[PDB]
Amino acid sequence: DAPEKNYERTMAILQIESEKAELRLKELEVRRLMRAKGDGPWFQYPTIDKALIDHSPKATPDN
Amino acid sequence: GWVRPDLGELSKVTKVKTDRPLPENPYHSRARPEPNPEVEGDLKPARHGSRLFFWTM
Ligand SMILES: CCCCCCCCCCCCCCCCCC(=O)OC[C@H](COP(=O)([O-])OC[C@H](O)COP(=O)([O-])OC[C@H](COC(=O)CCCCCCCCCCCCCCCCC)OC(=O)CCCCCCCCCCCCCCCCC)OC(=O)CCCCCCCCCCCCCCCCC
Repeated sequence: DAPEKNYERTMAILQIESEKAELRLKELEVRRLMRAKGDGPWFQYPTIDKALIDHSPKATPDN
Repeated sequence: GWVRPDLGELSKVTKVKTDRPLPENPYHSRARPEPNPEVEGDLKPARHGSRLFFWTM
């Protein structure tokens, strides 16, 4: 191969791998923040559905 | 002149005209927490694949 070909192919390799490494670091930071705060879509552990609640007038009023 | 109610009448659900206001918060509840932000936007492919150590897809 030409030195030009090896050179610019190396530059394409380095761009792809440095982008993947920066995305992995951001992935770790996103996971840490979402586990710590619970405000993203990950680590959304379930709670009770409020659509199960009966809101009808019951037998006794103090409720 | 009072007429005794028939079978079924005293168990009816009646309507009541009042002058007191309807309670806006009968449970004395505070404000609910704001929900988590939803998903929006188109779903793009994963940038350079799985990014699992050496797999290019
Ligand atoms: C117009 C419409 C139609 C268009 C058609 C266009 C195509 C026309 C040709 C049609 C045929 C296409 C075939 C698939 C494309 C080439 C795939 C390829 O070589 O990937 C290179 C892949 C990465 O190299 P690359 O230079 O970065 O990529 C070049 C391409 O861009 C590769 O592209 P990529 O980067 O996008 O690839 C994605 C990713 C690229 O890979 C990666 O990102 C790296 C991770 C790969 C897996 C590493 C696992 C490590 C631990 C396990 C080690 C395995 C043990 C070794 C084998 C044991 C004995 C079988 O692949 C994978 O992750 C898939 C896993 C590997 C399977 C590859 C395909 C195998 C098909 C036949 C299987 C036969 C057995 C093969 C050996 C079994 C093990 C592979 O090479 C390796 O990982 C080396 C291992 C060997 C790969 C298999 C070679 C396929 C041809 C075998 C023929 C001879 C068989 C002899 C008999 C059986 C064995 C005894």
